[PDB]
Amino acid sequence: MRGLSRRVQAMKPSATVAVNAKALELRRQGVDLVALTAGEPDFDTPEHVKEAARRALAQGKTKYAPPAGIPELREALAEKFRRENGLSVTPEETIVTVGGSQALFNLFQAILDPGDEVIVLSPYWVSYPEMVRFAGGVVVEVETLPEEGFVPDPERVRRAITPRTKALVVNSPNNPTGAVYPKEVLEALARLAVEHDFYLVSDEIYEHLLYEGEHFSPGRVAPEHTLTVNGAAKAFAMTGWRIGYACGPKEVIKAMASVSRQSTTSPDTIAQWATLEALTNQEASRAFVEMAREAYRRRRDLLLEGLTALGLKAVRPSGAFYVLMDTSPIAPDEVRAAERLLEAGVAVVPGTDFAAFGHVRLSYATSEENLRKALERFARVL
Amino acid sequence: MRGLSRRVQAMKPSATVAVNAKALELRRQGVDLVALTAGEPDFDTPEHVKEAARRALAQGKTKYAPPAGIPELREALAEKFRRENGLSVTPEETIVTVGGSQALFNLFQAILDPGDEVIVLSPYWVSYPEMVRFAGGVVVEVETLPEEGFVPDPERVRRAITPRTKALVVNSPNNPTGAVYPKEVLEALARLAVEHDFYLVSDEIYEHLLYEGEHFSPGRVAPEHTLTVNGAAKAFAMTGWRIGYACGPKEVIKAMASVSRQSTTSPDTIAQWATLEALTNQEASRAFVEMAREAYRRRRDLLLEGLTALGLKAVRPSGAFYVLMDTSPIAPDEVRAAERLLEAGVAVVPGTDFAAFGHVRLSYATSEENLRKALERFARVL
Ligand SMILES: Cc1ncc(COP(=O)(O)O)c(CN[C@@H](CC(=O)O)C(=O)O)c1O
Ligand SMILES: Cc1ncc(COP(=O)(O)O)c(CN[C@@H](CC(=O)O)C(=O)O)c1O
Repeated sequence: MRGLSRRVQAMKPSATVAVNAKALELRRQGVDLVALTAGEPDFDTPEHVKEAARRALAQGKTKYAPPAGIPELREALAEKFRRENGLSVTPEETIVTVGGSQALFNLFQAILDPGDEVIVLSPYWVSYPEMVRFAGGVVVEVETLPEEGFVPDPERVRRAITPRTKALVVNSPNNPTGAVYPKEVLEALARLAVEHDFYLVSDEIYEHLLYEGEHFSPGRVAPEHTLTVNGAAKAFAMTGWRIGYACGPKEVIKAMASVSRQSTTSPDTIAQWATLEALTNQEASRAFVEMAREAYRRRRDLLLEGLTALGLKAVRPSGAFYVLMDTSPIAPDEVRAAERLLEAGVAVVPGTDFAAFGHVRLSYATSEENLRKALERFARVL
Repeated sequence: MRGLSRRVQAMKPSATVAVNAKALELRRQGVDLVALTAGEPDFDTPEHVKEAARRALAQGKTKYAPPAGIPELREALAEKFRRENGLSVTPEETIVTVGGSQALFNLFQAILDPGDEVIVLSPYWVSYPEMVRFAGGVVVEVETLPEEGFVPDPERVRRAITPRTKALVVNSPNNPTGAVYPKEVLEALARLAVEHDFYLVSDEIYEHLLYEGEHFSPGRVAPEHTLTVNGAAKAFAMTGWRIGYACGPKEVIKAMASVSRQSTTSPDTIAQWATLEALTNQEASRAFVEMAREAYRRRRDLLLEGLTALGLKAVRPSGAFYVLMDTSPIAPDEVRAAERLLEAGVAVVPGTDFAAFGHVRLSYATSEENLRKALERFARVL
């Protein structure tokens, strides 16, 4: 007979894309609308990357690549994790995927069985629960508080661990909070994975957008249980290039590669050779990370001063380019707050799907002029 | 707690990997061996397509695209399916995917519920059975015969249908047979679909590499039951660009896009604009296609005369760029034959995984000088 599978029918939308869409329906239809949505840098990919791409095009590098990625990228990846993150990884333990999104999707398919519990910390990125449910697993949430700086307490994590616990997902720097978890917390969370035998999944894609504090990889402390997910998307503004990477135990990496062969075969060969340039032309890429980071700090400090002056509450971020704002003064519910803000002229993402109620997500990957218009209209809706 | 998923533990090992671990150790030896194992054109991506990618870079089209593909590509796709295939689809009934591979994966993931049966025709492309068993479905293989020219008998297909049949996959021009299905046969298969109510999955990625016959799309006959898969891979020598596309009922096409967001998000943006060039610039593309098709023709006949001349049987191909040669004179089986050929300095793919037993797959997408060099070496083992 005909009809769609249950697994695809049970899946809910994503406001993180349903808002950016809508904004354009209305903005392509006119209307001065300031957007504070968006999960990508306003910057365009560094020029040294664009040329590495053109060189590949000219060298005729347009052929099929191995499901785990070109050998050269896999070697530059091991070197990246080793020097930047201090992870003892060989090239066999690295994999190139179609964005970090696919590094998370292929992992869940190669590790989850129906009924397997996955602990996700709220607020969390919209896709985590969806990627878990699609694979057959069940989502176990463990809340982190605004008054804790949105930093999880391993005690509370420990209390969620049942015998069905297959994986734990940690993401630092975090979306949507903007929190940077300290070495001790990530280290405590890894100990728990080693003691209660489960996988620790670490999404570190915002690694280089760090203002204060330092980035730590829990993989140092638990290499046989940790799968470190990352990608070129946030760091070098290559969102549309679809290039992510992950490292972990040889058996899980090889299982993730099998799924790839089955699905995408392997990531676009041009984008791979271009990413090799971002990882191996250190002095030109660093100047890129430095430029963007100072421009994001400036954007953050300016947003925060204006929020505080308007009487709005928001926990100060240390990474990423997101801000969770308590919509308490605007409306009795984040969904209603967004409605009122949209009328007022500003697009923003409701925190309902992030299991961040009474909150909204503002992104500062836009110019300081737009941030001012938004602080202007926020003062209008009051 | 830890360990891989049931679906990954249950994947069947590859036999082509056993031979294509033995080749590379003759290669690492330094042994000069030509390879008729090519699953991709030998021609590079035409300059107009390359220019387009260079322009998209310069235009700074390096950001997120819709999960279903850029609006501009779905419009052209709608146009390509109508003008080139007789399929009356709308841009809403089209989808851009990371290769033709992903169009097929997302599909089985959007229609198969555990236990659902999918009828496959053998010899079959290695990945079909694997993608069906990954969504919990079961493979029901029906055999197409050499004595019958690898064209499916609708009656033999009608007998395998049960109340649990959800899909049927036809592939014409075929991999690995090269056969092209006559309009009459394709209509009979699309009558079964409509009659017993089930999806018909038609893989047409080898559409323009046809040397004799006429390419018919059964979707033209059973529009509500057919999902048509295609790609830029073979036609425009764009295998490493990773672009594919499909068309079918809006219900399935919408579910497939749901599976994309939660996994790959959307295919590379640069590679999407290049495809828009290959598809809209009809004058330049038509020229690459006809020039290449004529190259394949000459190379095919070059091969076919030699085998007959050597007494090696192979059912003459009318599409794609593959040949199935009966390996009885070489050795007791496909695998033993292939290893025996490796020692004579040729590298071929065993039909084992294709469920083309006793046969070996040759690929004529390589120079004519290598075709003559392979031909001489065969003779040596005969
Ligand atoms: C926390 C987190 N992890 C992974 C990704 C996926 O990145 P790639 O697939 O692009 O490499 C993201 C990405 N993106 C934005 C926009 C979106 O909805 O994808 C966001 O989360 O707002 C994030 O954060
Ligand atoms: C019949 C058939 N359908 C789909 C594909 C895959 O297409 P793309 O991902 O390239 O667009 C194939 C393709 N290709 C080769 C090599 C491979 O592993 O992708 C093959 O089948 O041997 C075929 O035949």
